[PDB]
Amino acid sequence: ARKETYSSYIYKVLKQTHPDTGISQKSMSILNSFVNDIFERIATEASKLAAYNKKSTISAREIQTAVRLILPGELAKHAVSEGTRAVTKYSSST
DNA sequence: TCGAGAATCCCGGTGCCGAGGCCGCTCAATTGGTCGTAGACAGCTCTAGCACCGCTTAAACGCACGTACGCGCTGTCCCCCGCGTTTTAACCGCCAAGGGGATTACTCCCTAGTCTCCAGGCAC
Repeated sequence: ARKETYSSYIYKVLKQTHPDTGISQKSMSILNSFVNDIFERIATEASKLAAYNKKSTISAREIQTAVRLILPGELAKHAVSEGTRAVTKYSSST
């Protein structure tokens, strides 16, 4: 039995950015609630936008428009930068 | 003063464009035998709240200086406001080009299902 969390990945990216910093468990649960909340926000907005575009699939175009909707524009263009980086580094399926 | 004739108040007739009804219809609503799958109950434990109080213990209740300022009055002072006047572009009608919205669908391409092998992940 387990509960799905992202404390290991948060600690990994935090030590990757700055290894000389720590984080307690209460703030870890707060950030886990935060990432589940924004995942719920983006997923429901993408489902709304897919149902509005007469298309019952989820591509990356709806996610791009959804992160252009709810995120601010500097974070929106940084998010499309990170997303294009993720697709271009994932497409090399060798 | 009578009477005929013109003006007006009130009653009756008529456009008129939006609400209401209708024929044709055509891709969905109904029912169905089946079929993998949610799910409701139950032993059984285990685990989190509740009460009593052992033992302390800061903190609220409430009353007393005192002065800062909320409410009201008085004077100030000026800035939108009613109004007049001049300007001006909005609305409407109309002429005109054309450009994306809508609808059809096919190969292709990406996914549901399938089994198979392996590396993540909170617990010891």
